[PDB]
Amino acid sequence: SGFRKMAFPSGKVEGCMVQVTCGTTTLNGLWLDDVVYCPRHVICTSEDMLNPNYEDLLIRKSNHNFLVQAGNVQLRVIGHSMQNCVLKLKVDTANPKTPKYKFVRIQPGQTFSVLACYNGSPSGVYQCAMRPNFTIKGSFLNGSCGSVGFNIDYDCVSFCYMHHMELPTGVHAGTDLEGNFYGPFVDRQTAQAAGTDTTITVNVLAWLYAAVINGDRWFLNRFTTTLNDFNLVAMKYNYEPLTQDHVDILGPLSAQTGIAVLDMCASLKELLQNGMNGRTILGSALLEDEFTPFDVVRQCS
Amino acid sequence: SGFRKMAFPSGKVEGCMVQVTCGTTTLNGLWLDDVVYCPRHVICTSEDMLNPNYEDLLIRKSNHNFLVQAGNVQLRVIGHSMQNCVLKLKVDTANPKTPKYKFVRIQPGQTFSVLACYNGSPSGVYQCAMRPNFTIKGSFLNGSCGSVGFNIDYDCVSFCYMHHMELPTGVHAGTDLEGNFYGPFVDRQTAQAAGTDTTITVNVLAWLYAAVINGDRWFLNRFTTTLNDFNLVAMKYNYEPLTQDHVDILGPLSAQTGIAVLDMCASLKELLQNGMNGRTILGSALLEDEFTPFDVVRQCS
Ligand SMILES: O=C(N[C@@H]1CN(C(=O)c2cccn3cncc23)CC[C@H]1c1ccccc1)c1ccc[nH]1
Ligand SMILES: O=C(N[C@@H]1CN(C(=O)c2cccn3cncc23)CC[C@H]1c1ccccc1)c1ccc[nH]1
Repeated sequence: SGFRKMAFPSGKVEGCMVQVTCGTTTLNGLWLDDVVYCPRHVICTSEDMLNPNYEDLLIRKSNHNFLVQAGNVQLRVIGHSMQNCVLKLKVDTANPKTPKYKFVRIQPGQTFSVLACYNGSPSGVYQCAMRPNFTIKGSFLNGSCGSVGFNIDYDCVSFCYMHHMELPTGVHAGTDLEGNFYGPFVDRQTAQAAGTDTTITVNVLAWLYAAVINGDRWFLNRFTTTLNDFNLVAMKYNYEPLTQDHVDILGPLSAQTGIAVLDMCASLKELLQNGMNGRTILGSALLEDEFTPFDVVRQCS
Repeated sequence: SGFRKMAFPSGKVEGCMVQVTCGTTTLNGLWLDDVVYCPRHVICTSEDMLNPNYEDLLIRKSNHNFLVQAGNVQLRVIGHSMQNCVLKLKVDTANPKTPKYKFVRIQPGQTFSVLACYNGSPSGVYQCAMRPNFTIKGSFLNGSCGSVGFNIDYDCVSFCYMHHMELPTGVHAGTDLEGNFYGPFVDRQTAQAAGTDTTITVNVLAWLYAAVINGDRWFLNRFTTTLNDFNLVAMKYNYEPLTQDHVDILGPLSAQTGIAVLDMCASLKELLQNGMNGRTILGSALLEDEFTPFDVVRQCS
């Protein structure tokens, strides 16, 4: 028993982290096989940053402008290329610690582990979610660009996030590992801001199932709701719409606990309308939305 | 910016986890050099468990009763010994992945990362604290005994916890790596329960400093308190006494933010007496006590 915010074991990703240096600018890169992947803004000066043309900036670089350090070993760059917002540096040595891996672009609502890194060196691991507004609420300082987010599927690391920037509200924006931003953001200094976020309803429902599995049952009731009447309440409280696909995904947890999805929806409706009244669920005094249905199943059973 | 519950990168500990089997009983062990460390209750049957004499139970075992598996490789046990509540199995192979390491027995209030394991295989990583009552609020299922808790100091892993049991309330009890329980607990099935816990005051104050560093400042006030008058309030709300040593430890954070420790104590006093009034701090609607002063410094700067 017990329920914690739990990251994946980070070892397999630790063995891929490198430092990439271009000039005075230094950040982290991901070394898989003979390629190192990093944010393309490593090639920029402060003057460039207002509106860079990256195609011009990279045209003016040679392989010898890129210093890659793996540990204490300097890796020699033998080719360079840009794919979207990521730079790919080909190196002369394949990483002997390369795990089995995939690159995946995730949907909003999906969770992942972040290995926060500075100068090629892992500092900490944490879980977060891709928010509906395509930011993440991470924990990142100066120097952390190029840190990655991942899930593990047995022995396969599925990389899903590379960190690029911090927005004015203190949340974070970045790309998939093929260099496409999540959201409307661009890799320049401009006026960009996060849009209005929503709560991830299917995840709240999953975590209420986690709570039941762990013995918190106070919020349950004898009532049910229709999906439409639930969705009407959800809209009012700035929650995402619940779909039949979500209802179907919550199937396993419904079966384990004995509580129908739309019966759990009536609990959530009551919690939204009334509050908790000073009580807690799983240690929380607010409704938590960064555990997926899969995360609950993973951890609880 | 941002502030998350953050574990240490777990790689160095992942390379030490093994499965230990004794009969039908299987659990996790920690392989460092040529020794594997695990909970001594691996030698018990269900019948024994009411009140085992472990000295008799181990006297009846040979080396060949212990199967250690590292990955797919079976490691051959060449000696066995008991130290307190841990079994030490000497194996014929030194672990080539052994990190630099220490064993440390921590004080209540200190935090650590847990690598939760099943059958020798890491499943997830999370942070927790040693509570004042000498339990931890972990996340552990059947099969997780022998999972360890640790801190990292540069490249040195300081192991501080080995998991042994779950108490009736769903919290967890275990030992240091020399096999001494934290708390009054014993490794048998008996009527034992967690005592009344308290909130770790110095850690709450650290996290309020984290909040200020990250821009949440709403809870601050123009007031101050004496240490004695603060301690009087702390007692009433079931908080641990704040010492001058704690005040001194909070020095760095006081200096960075400009807020005196006893001025921050007046904020906490006001929060205890009045509540948050529907506001949040760092995403939380309750006061968080599982970040130490060191953890804040680590993460924020
Ligand atoms: O995020 C911005 N700038 C970053 C700042 N930075 C950091 O490593 C960093 C600093 C401070 C907190 N952090 C948290 N994560 C990373 C950082 C170096 C890269 C730079 C950048 C360059 C080209 C394109 C995109 C971002 C920025 C500017 C205006 C709004 N945002
Ligand atoms: O924790 C108890 N028994 C454990 C149960 N167990 C597990 O791996 C485990 C099961 C279920 C949830 N978990 C969470 N962490 C581990 C587990 C095998 C070892 C056993 C044990 C044997 C000798 C001495 C101490 C504990 C127990 C009994 C009465 C109160 N507590």
